[PDB]
Amino acid sequence: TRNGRDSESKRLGVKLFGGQAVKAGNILVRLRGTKFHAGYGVGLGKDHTLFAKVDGVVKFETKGAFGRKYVSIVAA
Amino acid sequence: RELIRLVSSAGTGHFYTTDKNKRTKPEKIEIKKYDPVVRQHVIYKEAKIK
Amino acid sequence: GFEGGQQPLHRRLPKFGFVSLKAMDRAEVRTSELAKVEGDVVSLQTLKDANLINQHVQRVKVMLSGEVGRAVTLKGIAATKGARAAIEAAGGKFED
Amino acid sequence: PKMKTKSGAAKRFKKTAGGLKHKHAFKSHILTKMTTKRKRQLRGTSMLNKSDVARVERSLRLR
RNA sequence: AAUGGGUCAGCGACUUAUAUUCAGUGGCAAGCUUAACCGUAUAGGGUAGGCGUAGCGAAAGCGAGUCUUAAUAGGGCGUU
RNA sequence: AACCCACUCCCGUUGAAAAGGUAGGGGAUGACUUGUGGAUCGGAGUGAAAGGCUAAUCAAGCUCGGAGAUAGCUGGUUCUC
RNA sequence: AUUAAAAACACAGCACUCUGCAAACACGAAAGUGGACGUAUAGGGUGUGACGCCUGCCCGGUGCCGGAAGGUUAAUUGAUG
RNA sequence: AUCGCUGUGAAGAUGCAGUGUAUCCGCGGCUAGACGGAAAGACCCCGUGAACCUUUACUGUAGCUUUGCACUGGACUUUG
RNA sequence: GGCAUGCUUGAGGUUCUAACUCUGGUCCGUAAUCCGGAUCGAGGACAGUGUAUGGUGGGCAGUUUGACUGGGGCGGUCUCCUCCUAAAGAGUAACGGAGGAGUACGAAGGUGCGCUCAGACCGGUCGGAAAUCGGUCGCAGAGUAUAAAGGCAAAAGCGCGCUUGACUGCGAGACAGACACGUCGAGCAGGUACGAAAGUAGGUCUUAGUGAUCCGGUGGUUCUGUAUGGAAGGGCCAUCG
Repeated sequence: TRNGRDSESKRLGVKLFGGQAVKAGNILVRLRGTKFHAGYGVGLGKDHTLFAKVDGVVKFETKGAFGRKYVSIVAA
Repeated sequence: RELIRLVSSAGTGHFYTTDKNKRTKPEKIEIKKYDPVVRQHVIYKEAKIK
Repeated sequence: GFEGGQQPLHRRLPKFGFVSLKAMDRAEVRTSELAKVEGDVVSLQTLKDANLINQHVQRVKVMLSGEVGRAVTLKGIAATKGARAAIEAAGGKFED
Repeated sequence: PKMKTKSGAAKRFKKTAGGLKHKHAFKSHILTKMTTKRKRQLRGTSMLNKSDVARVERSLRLR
């Protein structure tokens, strides 16, 4: 019945938007279960964190079947 | 889940530490694990942390 | 130290070691200083005759921090590898 | 000597030429819950960052 | 229509000591500086001691490196 | 009646009075009233008990020290651009 | 004492309980002193409060009194490892 | 150099706005206002304030009590 | 089995007198109800006192007795996770609206190989809407250890075979962030799982499942080790309360 109780608001979402230069370890998307999928040179960590495996710029392409949003890094 | 100790079958005194549900799996654990003091994989077989 | 009432840093982090009583009488004298003693010898009492090292020091190591200048003799005094090289290069010698 | 360093601060913060060293919390007495990756990364002796320096070396009587 | 003061004239509140840090300003400079004390005594002497010339490590120790490490790999701190 | 007390009203409240006056009231041979001298004193006395009293002071007198206690509180902080 | 004189306190009477005397008890680091130059019809504590009629039930809690002797249990002992 | 009203306003105005009244100054009275005067609100809150009382709060202590070892001995008997 | 006794010791009872006690008598100091001394008496190794120790002990003492709060008291709530409020990046308050957690798991982990769920339908000789299947339509609505949200075909769902990577040392670089904490992680070295091999594997679909320091305990250790050789204690590393 009685009612308080929130939690500490985990700061999720898109870091490193769609034209930005990335280094080879940077967190792309903090994610709660794959909104965005792992593209060309990006990694998919344990808690579905997208991180960069190479350098370049972020792409954010909507590719393929299943309508999936991909974060990929184009070496440019 | 009371915690146990898994000591190395090799001659060292190296131990990995974990839990176990005693009232469902009471027999001891003989899992092959990596010992750093000899630097090979050996069986670990122990309980009784005290 | 007081942080308003939370646990301050000097009570929240652990204590980490001991001080050696072995090293209260320890000393180091670098190679820039060995030309400053008189008498073409670097001894413990000779390093105390100049003010290069305190009284109540007993162990001196010589390390390499410059140029030795002269050809001095180091009795009873340890030296590092590069410092023994640079002392014996410019005419020095070494006994005990 | 007419300034007393806090003795609990001297046991916690050894001074080097790189700053003031300290050890980490959480590596005591609850070490099965933690992964090895957490116990590996609290093991060393870290530096003391900017927000803490003025307070610690005011406690360690150096300001 | 909150406090304070009837008014005047006197008085009445960031000091001092000792340790230290930063700035400014001087002296000496890989060195600088003395404390007690001595002194026909603000001189001169007294360099014991303090800080600097090297760091790393909890330490032994080793040292332009050192610690961790199985590692001459990585990494931390350091080095005209 | 003296004496001792203090129930009521009114006055007085900057009083004649830091607890009274005037009218009335209670006891008045007793568990009475009183002089003089003495005893008990500060977590300590004495109390037919009310936290009463202990020098106009009392849920711990007064004075002097620790002492310039302490105050995250209040008040104040003095010439000029 | 100085806003409460009362239904409050006290009281004779009552009951409980303690105390065999160097008393229980009180004040006293103690000596001592009060109780008391008294002695159970005395003395302390407690509650009730003349008188008249009375004063019911409960011994689980807690206290107080007595009881075996079983478990527990302190210093001190100091076997053995 | 101290009016009334209606507003306004730290929100109940002699002092603000607008507007009415009102020659200057006493004396005797009366108290409706000057949130009148008297007491750094007693109620309420707050202070990591205090005091004193309570207890089956915590921690102790006086006193009372148990045993050991001293002061403290011999002699017998029961007994391990 | 023990016969007997002494060389002893430990607990009781009774007795004795000599310690001790007497707020008993009588002398004496002395002209003294004090106090000593002598003696008689009585108790008696008890009493009592010192020290150690258990018990009792508001008789007395020093304290404590939380905060938030539409004033305070009462109730409720304090840490952590999920959604809304939250204004389409983060963040964002209320005694605002809703729910959860203080764990499970040695397989519910790893890997290789394989496979899709659920639902209507129509089928009556115990179940009759229903179990077991044969799936035509199907058309993610199933499942996921657990709340909610977000995700799942390379399924992250499901089955089987092997198995320990629920490794050690680290760690480029980021996310978060006052600090202490926290989150993700390519790669490198050493050894291993599976797989023919590319490769995957540093736990679990993801985010809760927790707790600083100081004290102690335990196992190592290259370190220290108060004259020296050792120990004691300390230090570091791992771990427990």
